[PDB]
Amino acid sequence: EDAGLVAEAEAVAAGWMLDFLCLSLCRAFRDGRSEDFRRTRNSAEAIIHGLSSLTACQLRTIYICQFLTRIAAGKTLDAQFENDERITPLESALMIWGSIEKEHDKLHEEIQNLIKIQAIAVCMENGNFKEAEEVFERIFPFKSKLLMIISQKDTFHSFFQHFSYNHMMEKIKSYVNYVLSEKSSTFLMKAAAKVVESK
Amino acid sequence: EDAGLVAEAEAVAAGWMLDFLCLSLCRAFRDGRSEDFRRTRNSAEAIIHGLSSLTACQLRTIYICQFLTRIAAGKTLDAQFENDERITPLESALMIWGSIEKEHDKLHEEIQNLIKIQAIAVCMENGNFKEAEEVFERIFPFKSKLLMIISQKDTFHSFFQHFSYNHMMEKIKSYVNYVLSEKSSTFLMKAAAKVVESK
Ligand SMILES: O=S1(=O)CCCN1Cc1cccc(F)c1
Ligand SMILES: O=S1(=O)CCCN1Cc1cccc(F)c1
Repeated sequence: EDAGLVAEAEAVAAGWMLDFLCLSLCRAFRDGRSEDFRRTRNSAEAIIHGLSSLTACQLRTIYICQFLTRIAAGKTLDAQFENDERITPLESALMIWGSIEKEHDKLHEEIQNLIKIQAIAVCMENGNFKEAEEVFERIFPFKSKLLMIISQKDTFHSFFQHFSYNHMMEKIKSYVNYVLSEKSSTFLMKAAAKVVESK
Repeated sequence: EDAGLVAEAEAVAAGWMLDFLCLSLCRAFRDGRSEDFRRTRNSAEAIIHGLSSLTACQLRTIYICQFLTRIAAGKTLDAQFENDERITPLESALMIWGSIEKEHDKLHEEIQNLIKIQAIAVCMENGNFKEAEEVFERIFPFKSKLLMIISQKDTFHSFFQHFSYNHMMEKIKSYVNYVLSEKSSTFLMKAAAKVVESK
């Protein structure tokens, strides 16, 4: 048995599992299946540990997984993340979004700006207004207006209703649909669908 | 898009990933690649969470993974396991070994008896003789002899040298070779090897 060739076959299969789990993560995020998203996320994270060298395409795939993971935890309150990252899940999603090797088109700016406002608004929704001000300081006349809204706990201001959570999710979901179409034809899902269609 | 058929394709692919990760877990255990075993174990555990209904063959596969996992942690000292299971990894491997749907042949008895003695000997090797006596009580003139050996801290007694750790590992490795031959032809590894052979 050639250990080198076995390790190569295992790397090929890890690459296939990564695409399959990204495809599944995208669908669960689109569908709102939280528990399924959490399980697929755990599987993708474990499979990714089995890879030590990634191609440009594989790096793009893992960063999309990390990005959707932070967006899904935007409203969740976990100190462990605040202990290590020292920022909020949505601020962490913003850092990933701005460094993915992808086109900075109109949809990229829309998603970026919605995450920027929602990183502040989710803290206000949770009643943590000191945190909302800290998030504002780390990200940013516009600044004066936005700071007055936070100071006045004006959570339901028309600005927040235009730059809403639902609007952020809809725009991110539209981007996820493009990822889903690109990967819908990857090896593992395509072979899995052919078995189900044969039955 | 039919959600039911997509979920079925995902179940088919989870089944393939399970066989692939079992195959990889078996090879890492056989080869002594500890870090690779730990990563494959984490991947198999995550993939298994994505399955809610398992066939008789799939249950056999997950129990082989659990069995090898306990054997690998036989000498490791972790209270969390002792907190939940309240037993030692090797006693836990013994419970799994005796309930896998498999033939109770000569090799099954050999492995069982080697695990039984090694669950005691690994505690003596770690200097925990009170624990070795507690393990002995939970598992078991033979008992009087074995208890005298533990009481006298006679770790290197000829009985322990015949029922050694190395002998336990060699017998378990021979069983793992049979598992490896049965699964060496599963879909994911077979398709992965064909890609590497083509290059
Ligand atoms: O980025 S992380 O903080 C590293 C620990 C898991 N986090 C999210 C994640 C989800 C899915 C795949 C992945 F590589 C990473
Ligand atoms: O049996 S456990 O205590 C459940 C938590 C993980 N443990 C070992 C394991 C390894 C690999 C696959 C599996 F299903 C289980």
